[PDB]
Amino acid sequence: MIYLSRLLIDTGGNPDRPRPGRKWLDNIYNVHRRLSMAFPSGLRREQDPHFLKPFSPNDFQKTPFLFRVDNNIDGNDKRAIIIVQSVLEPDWDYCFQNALDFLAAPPETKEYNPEFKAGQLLRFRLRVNASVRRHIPEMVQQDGQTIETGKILHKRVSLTWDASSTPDQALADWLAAKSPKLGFTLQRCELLQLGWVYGSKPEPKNVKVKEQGQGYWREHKYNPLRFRAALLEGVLEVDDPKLFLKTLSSGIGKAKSFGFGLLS
Amino acid sequence: LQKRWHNEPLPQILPCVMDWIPGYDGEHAPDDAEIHYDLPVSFQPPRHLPRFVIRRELVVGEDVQVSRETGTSVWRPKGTRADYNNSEYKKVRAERL
Repeated sequence: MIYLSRLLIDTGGNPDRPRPGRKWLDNIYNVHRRLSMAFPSGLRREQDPHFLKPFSPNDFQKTPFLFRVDNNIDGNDKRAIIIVQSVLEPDWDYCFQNALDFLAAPPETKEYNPEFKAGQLLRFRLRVNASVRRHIPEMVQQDGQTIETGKILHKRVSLTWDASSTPDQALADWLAAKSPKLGFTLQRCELLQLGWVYGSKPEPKNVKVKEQGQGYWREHKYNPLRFRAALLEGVLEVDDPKLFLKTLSSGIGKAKSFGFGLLS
Repeated sequence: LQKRWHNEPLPQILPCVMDWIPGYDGEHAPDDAEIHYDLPVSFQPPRHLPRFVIRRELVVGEDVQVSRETGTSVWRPKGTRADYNNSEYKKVRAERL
């Protein structure tokens, strides 16, 4: 059930006027938030059509889904493309119903269903994290005299590849070896984009107390999160049209919420 | 001596109406004391007796003086404004953030 579509956003052209979409694209936590309060619910849909209510994420349906932000030229106009697909029907008449400045052209819903059988030459790109659990999380190197104090911490650090090669034949080897698990293969792979992606997620806490109830009085906190990016393509030959559909429903890698998803 | 509002005219001479004091027996009234007829011996119906009234004077300052007024007679409905932070705006902004 592919629901591939597009959300063409309004990049500005004057960094003097306020630019809502450009600022919104700089934080992937809020990018996921924006993409996730779409298709909200039918629970309180009959109450209000105006999106004027105190926000709570519990009312929104907790179905995991996917997106990816990219850039393309159609024939004559640069416009950043967001490609989404989900198991629920598209209803972007409420997510952007008072934030029309976020959009450039009204979004379009397509219908698509896959068929590849085995060994064709009609495949597409991919996005993934270069995340590996560390072999040697060496004992928490602390500061003060550039020393080492701690014991251990299993962390999902960035992939430390080799030092005598480039990653268009190192990460290429990596997903070429990864492909027979997920039910496909790579005969050619050249990377297009790599780097880091950043965000910020807020943590509600509780320190203070209230004299007539429980501790409503409390403070704020923010925390950062980082990921290693890899956008790349390939001419691929699917092993079987019976297990690759699960990979087309989950994606190579499972950042999902934070951009890196399935093959497109 | 009271005062209603702050910028109010005040009588600097306070007239005093006093009765007659017989300092010695056989004293005759001074030749400025007018007779007032306010002395009842019955009440209903009114039968009356007269009395002697002596004028007297009092300037303010030597024994009598103005009093504290306070008590603002100006309402002008109250409302505060312009509070950036005393200690409870820094901490209260984050709660709804």
